[PDB]
Formats: sequence, C-alpha cells, structure tokens
Amino acid sequence: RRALRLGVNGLPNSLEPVNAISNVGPRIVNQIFDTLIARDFFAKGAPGNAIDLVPALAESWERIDEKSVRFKLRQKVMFHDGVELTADDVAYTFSSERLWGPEAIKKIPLGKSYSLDFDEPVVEDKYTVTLRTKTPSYLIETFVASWMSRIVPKEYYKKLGAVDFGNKPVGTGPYKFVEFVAGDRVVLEANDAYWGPKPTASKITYQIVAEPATRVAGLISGEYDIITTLTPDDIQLINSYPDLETRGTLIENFHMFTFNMNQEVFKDKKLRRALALAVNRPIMVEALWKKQASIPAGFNFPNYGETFDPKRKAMEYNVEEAKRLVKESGYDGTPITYHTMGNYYANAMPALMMMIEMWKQIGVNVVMKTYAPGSFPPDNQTWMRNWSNGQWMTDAYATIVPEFGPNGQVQKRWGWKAPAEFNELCQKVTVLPNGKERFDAYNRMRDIFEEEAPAVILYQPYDVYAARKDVHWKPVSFEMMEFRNNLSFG
Ligand SMILES: O=P(O)(O)O[C@@H]1[C@@H](O)[C@@H](O)CO[C@H]1O
Repeated sequence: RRALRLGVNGLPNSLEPVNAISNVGPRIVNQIFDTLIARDFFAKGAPGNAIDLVPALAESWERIDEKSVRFKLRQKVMFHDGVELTADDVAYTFSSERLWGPEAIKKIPLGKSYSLDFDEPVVEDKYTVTLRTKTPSYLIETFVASWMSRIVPKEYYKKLGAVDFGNKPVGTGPYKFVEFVAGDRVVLEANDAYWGPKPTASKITYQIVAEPATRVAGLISGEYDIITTLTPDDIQLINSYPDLETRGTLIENFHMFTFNMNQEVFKDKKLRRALALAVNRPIMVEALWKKQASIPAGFNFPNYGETFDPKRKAMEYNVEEAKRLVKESGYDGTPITYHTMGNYYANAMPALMMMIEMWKQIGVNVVMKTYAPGSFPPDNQTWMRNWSNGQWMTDAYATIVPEFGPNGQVQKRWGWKAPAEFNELCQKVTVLPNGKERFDAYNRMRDIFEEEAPAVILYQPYDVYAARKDVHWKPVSFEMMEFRNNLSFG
C-alpha cells in the first residue's frame, strides 16, 4: 500500500472528536473514530451528496418512544489498543460526566451547547445501549450520525483525561494515531484489524501548508497526493496538467462574518444590519468563486429536509438603507478591526478586501488584522471576525439553535442580546415535532436573525480539492474527507 501525503490549510487544536469540530478536524477524526449510525454519501450512485443513514458501530437501531432509541452494537469490534468496544464505551460518549453535564464544560467547552437535552444513557447488556433525552426529541438519530457522536474508549479516555486524549487519541476507526506535531502535521497509520472497509493507504499525513500557492506548487512537484481548501481560480491551472485534476463540491457549510457584541459599537443591531445590507454577494460570487458558491435565502439550507423553506425570499441588499443606518448609529468614523487567519477559509482575504471597499462606500472604515493558529487574541481585543458553520443535522435545529440559541456561544460568550421572542421559538423547535407550527417558528427565527444581524451569512462555499489522477478519491458534501470504499492507487 501507498502512504497518503496531504497538503492541508490547517490542523485542529485537539484530536478529541468534539473539540476537533472545525473545517480542519473532521478530515482527521473521521479516520480515527466511528459513529453508531453513518451517512452513506455515495448511496444509489450519488456524487458524494446522498443523505442515506447506514449502520456503523450499531448493526441495528430502534426508536422506543418520543425520547429514546435502542442501539444493538456490532460484536467483537476493537479500539486501536486492542480493547473490545461495549455499550459502556457508548454510554460514556453520551454521558453527563464526559459530554452534556455541568462538569464537562472544563473538558469539552461546547459539549452542552452543541448537545440535545440528554438524559443518562441506559446500558442493557455488553452490546445493547439506549440513548435518551429528558424532554421529547426526534433529533436523536441525526445527532448520532453527526461529528458530535464519534465513539471514544471509556477506560483509556478516563485514565488520560480529555486534554491528553486529544494529544494521543484511540478509536475504532480505519486509521490509527501515530503523531501530532502542533502547527505542523498529523500522521495516521492503517488499522488492519478494522471492522468494515479496510484501509487502502499504509499511512496518512496531514501536512500544514498555510499558503494555498505553496500547496498548489507542492502538488505540481509533487510533495502531495491530494491538496485541500482551494478557490475555483486554481481550477484552470491544476487541470492544465494531464496527471492532476480538481475535485470540487458544494458543501453543507456556510461562510460568514460575525461580531463581538460585548463591544459598545456592536451592542445595537443598527451597525451590524448596515454592514449586512452593504454586502454585494452576487459580485463576490462572480469575482472570487467563478459562479460556483451558493447564496442561501437566510439561515435556510436544503439538508434541513422538512425544515428547509424552498419558497423563502433572498437576503436583502440595500446600499441606501446601509448609508441611512450608519448615519443614525453611534459610529463616529473610527476604523473597526476584522480578524482573519490568513486563508484558513478559501477566499477569506480577497472577500474581506472587496467588503472593506463596499463598506468604505457606505461610511464604515474596516481594517484587516491577521492572526496565526493558536494566537487568536482575547475576545476583548476583537470587533469583527470571519467564521463558518457546518449544517451537521438533517434538520433546521443545527446550527441556529446550538450556535445562536440562548445556551450558545454567540449569546453567552459574544454578547448577543437576542430578543426574548427568538429564545422562546428556540425552545419550541427543540421539543415540537415537524408541522406547520415548527416550520413557521423556524422562518420567524430566520426573519429575526436577518433583522438583528448577530452574524452575516456570505455563501455556501464550493469546496475545491486537487489530486493526482492516480489517487482515486471523491469529495463529500461536508467539511470532511471520506476514505472508506473511496481510496485507491494506480
Ligand atoms: O469555522 P470553523 O471554526 O473551522 O468550524 C466551525 C465550527 O467552529 C463550528 O461553528 C461548527 O461548524 C464548523 O464549521
């Protein structure tokens, strides 16, 4: 087998699966770990965008009542250290101690906020465990298939502790941990005792190449088999080589800019709404994305299924209203900082460059401030910043509720004084089953989101990869790389 050399944009701070939730963590953690239910993106010859939920660590699952699901686990499955996977390891993954409890915030900061209203799991036998919520939740199944639900070994994780585990992970996945050099590389090796589709690569290296041109030159040489985080501008050049090609897909994620609403200037919606109304998304998509990126009609995505609004109007673009709002706002003329981690997000810097000019034309002075991975300044020193949100559920709950809800970081850490009506609808959608009431409640939250502007949605990025033609791999419609029955050489 061949060793896989990967030229990546970045690496996560940890390899503990919940703490690795980012654009850069899931590509690694998906190799180390497994979920109970898995998504089969290639089901019915789909080009990596199928929504089909297949059995993984659980051979079968059965919803008992409105607040519980029983999972019958795959027998004799082994963790990388040779320890057999049991219902005990699954109960711990979804336990109050490790995940959703008050104590777990020290270990996993976004655990409770990103979690459902869980109750302690019920272990029936070695291969039988019931996952449950304290209040009715039909979201259990979708949470279980997600990046929040990768199965950790109870004893190994408990002995090490959350932090040390993220530096030396052990899972049941197709690839086992070898090395983690912070701000440099992650090296994984083939797990030949893997249940399910066998590793086709002997080793996988995730090499940090912060500059995309150095990444493209690295492939053309070539130091790499597959390179990540490119722009549609790179397409014509990579495809000019008969041994190389691009592989792109629209991903179930959105690029955005957000605010620190703790800062006096961003306390009122007026300036945030003014900055939102001046963002010309159609020209940004032409200039930087060659028409490949998608502009959603608010916090509305097709992956939401029954909770997606296909008849929803586009987000408002109004230059004269933006001018009028900057005028009535407290804004003096003082330049506002916008923190960016270089090109961690594809088109991060060219996008901001365009927007600074769009905003200068309405009356706001915006300045770029770059930062290095792990050198993000205290919340106190930031005003505007870029971000992204992965739509990790087959429902509208994610990410509006975990990120922007009353228990999320946008309100609790970033000072968003959300209307009481917004938080009331957040609680309704969590418990309510699908219907007219829940659909309308999501649309009302979407209307409040655009009026309050706690964040400003830019677009759904077109995720561009580039690979050697002798490396057969297909991208998926998510911020991750799938190698299971999707990696071959020759
Ligand atoms: O944009 P990132 O920090 O790389 O990742 C975000 C997460 O911070 C979280 O908001 C969920 O969605 C990811 O894409």
